[PDB]
Amino acid sequence: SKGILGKKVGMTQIFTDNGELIPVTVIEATPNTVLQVKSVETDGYEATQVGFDTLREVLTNKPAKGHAAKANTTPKRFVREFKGLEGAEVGAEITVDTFAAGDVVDVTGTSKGKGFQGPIKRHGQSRGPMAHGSRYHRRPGSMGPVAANKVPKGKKLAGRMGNKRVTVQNLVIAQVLPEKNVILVKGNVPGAKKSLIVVKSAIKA
Amino acid sequence: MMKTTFMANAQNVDRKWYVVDATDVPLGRLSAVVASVLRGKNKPTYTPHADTGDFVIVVNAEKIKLTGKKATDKVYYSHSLHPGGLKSVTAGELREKNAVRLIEKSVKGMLPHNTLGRAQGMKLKVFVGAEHTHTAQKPEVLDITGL
Amino acid sequence: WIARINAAARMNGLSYSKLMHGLKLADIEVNRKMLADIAIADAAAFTALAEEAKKALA
Amino acid sequence: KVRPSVKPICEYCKVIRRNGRVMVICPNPKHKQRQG
Amino acid sequence: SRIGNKVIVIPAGVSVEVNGATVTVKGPKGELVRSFNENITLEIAENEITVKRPNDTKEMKMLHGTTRALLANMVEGVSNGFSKALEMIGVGYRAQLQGTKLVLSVGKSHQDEVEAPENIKFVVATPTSIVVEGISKEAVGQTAAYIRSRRSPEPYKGKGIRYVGEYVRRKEGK
RNA sequence: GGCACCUCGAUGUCGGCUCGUCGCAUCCUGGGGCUGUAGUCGGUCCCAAGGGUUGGGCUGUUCGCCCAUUAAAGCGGCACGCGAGCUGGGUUCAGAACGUCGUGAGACAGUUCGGUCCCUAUCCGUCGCGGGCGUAGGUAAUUUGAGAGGAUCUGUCCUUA
RNA sequence: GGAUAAGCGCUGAAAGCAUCUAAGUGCGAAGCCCACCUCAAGAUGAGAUUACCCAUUCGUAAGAAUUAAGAGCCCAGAGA
Repeated sequence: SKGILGKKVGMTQIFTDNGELIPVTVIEATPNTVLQVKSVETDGYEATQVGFDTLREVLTNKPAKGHAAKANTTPKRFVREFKGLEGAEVGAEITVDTFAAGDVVDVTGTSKGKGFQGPIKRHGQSRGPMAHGSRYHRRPGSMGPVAANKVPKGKKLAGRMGNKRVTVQNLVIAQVLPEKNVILVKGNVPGAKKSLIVVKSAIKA
Repeated sequence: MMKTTFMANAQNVDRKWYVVDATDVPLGRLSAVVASVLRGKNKPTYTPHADTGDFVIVVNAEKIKLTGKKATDKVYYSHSLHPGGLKSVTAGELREKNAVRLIEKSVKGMLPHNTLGRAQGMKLKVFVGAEHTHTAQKPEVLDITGL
Repeated sequence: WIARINAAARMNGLSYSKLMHGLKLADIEVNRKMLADIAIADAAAFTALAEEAKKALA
Repeated sequence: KVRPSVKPICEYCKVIRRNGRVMVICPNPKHKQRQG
Repeated sequence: SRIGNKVIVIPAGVSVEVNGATVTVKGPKGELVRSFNENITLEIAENEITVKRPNDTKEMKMLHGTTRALLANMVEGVSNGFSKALEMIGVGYRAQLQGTKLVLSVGKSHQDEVEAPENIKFVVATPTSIVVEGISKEAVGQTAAYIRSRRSPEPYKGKGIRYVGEYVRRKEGK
């Protein structure tokens, strides 16, 4: 019910109304390309595995033009899902101007891939003390109590990090100033450079 | 003298199918004898590697004749390996939801805990309110009593 | 031996203890494990010797 | 309120094993003897 | 005992189905239905009821004597249908009628109501004096308990909803 | 405290830093009862371990004290949690000194200055990414969700008045 | 949301009364579970759906070798 098929071009700030300089952002607002409804009977869920991003001939496949089989025309690149649907056509559907889940938008992205990091670097424990003749600094700390001959899991200790999709709740923009090709959003919308920002809304709202 | 024994089964196995049900039957007294048939222990052909694993079918598995307040003080448990891994499915709860592991976990307590025990024990046939499915083969209803 | 013979006895609905009890009640035969070996194809030997035990409890 | 050794306190009291718990029934809000 | 040995007359054609809880009673309220004991040892007689006992231990006889009181509650419950005592004593504790889920006004920043699923048969005589009607004593007493469930009486002055006896033992101070 | 049963061909024994986990005899937040509770603020216990449970000065050292606080400034367990993670202020080298004891050699946890903390991860276990196979064809997309985790806190003011 | 702990209920029964209990019915908590988010069919039970290739050649018994649909090597670069 939210065809938000699109990426950003970056992160900015603009005053909008009564001044009010706001960290501002955008989505490219490409026309939505939604396939058929695919109701609960053949598959117990409800959602749409919506296609997006309009390939040329090279990046396709006979299950991709062969996805223009069981679609009608125009093979695409990306496919997500949206539960909460309206449904118009098997393969490609109606564009940005409709909004049917909420304007505290709970926006979903796929975070910036910063790599393998230090132990603090996103796990956020205290870095060790530097001075006073102690070797110990930049190492996270002990983890195994002595009474078991084990260590536990669960404690975040390291990890190659960044390609982790996040669904942040209630991003705050009002009824969007539209365009043929803009979507105003606010500020630190997650994701990365050239990352699709599709979003369902009002799940805590 | 030496080979007076006989397996007579350890390649030439049998395969038979049994709708086994009573809507309310008590859990232990159903459980150990359906354990006996899923062994094939009642079949006169036992081998420790027999594979007389019966197609033990249950439908309509809503009720145990529940002695005492066992739907209030039966309470199950589990432990995920995350520390402090208590997760408990409890006594009357999930009986009405999914009375499946309400049976076959107890039949895991019945069975010889090995690869054959987990073979037929993980080849049970379990239905809780059904008329089951796939009567393409031939099923046969087994008894009532605890024998 | 005893397990498969109480398997076939239990197929005749007979329990091993009262069967053997009927074997001590029974004839010159207290023969045990060849009587276990009749698990192959012996309704005559198995169920008829079981009937010998039925007229031994009787 | 709580005393495991419940002995009678007011006249015409009542001793119950309510839900397997020996509670105390009186007309006075002062003493309402919880078993424990 | 001295209940189940005694009889309960069923006047005015109560129209009981003897099948199970299917036992239905008839009055000016009409043909209602509550329960049975379990299904068994309930000899529903005619023009009266003589429910038998299967045995006389405190499970056996005593719990159909329970249902001598319960089918008794169907008989005299349907015979008129009634309520309990209910009076909203308070310096501003007023109560009026809003359709059938009606207004009870403590003074909280929420507004209080009354709802009954099948039987109000109702009158606010005044914001002091209220009465409802139900048929089951259980429905009545749980309904008036629902009236208690929004503002209780005090140990200090008259509040809450009156029942004619409480032996208030009203505490003091100053 | 006692006990000498493993540890003398090695069980490194303070306190602290870091990193936590569980228990509840619950410190606050939750509900409820009683009150010698008009309320406001209290006492009191019942159920409750979801979450949270301050920062500094001094004390090497626990305990404890002070300040100012908040929702409160919990108690313990875990090799008085953790030295193949760390420090080394504490006995626990050898010096030197005092006091006191011993003729003396020295000693007396009595004090104090200085005082010698290695390990290039093999397994298991942890964290993150891969290959080989499988899922009765080879594929290529899609998801359900069996299950597993995370997260849960709390003022302040106004209205109701 | 639901199940509730504690607690508070109606009717009731030995015990004609009484009685939140014995059946039978309620209310009721940061507890629990679901619901909020994430990992998720190696969930061997390996799911379910969408499309494509199709059903080849060699005695093929055994297999062997093409090859489709593809997928990949190889190269470029980074949102990684």
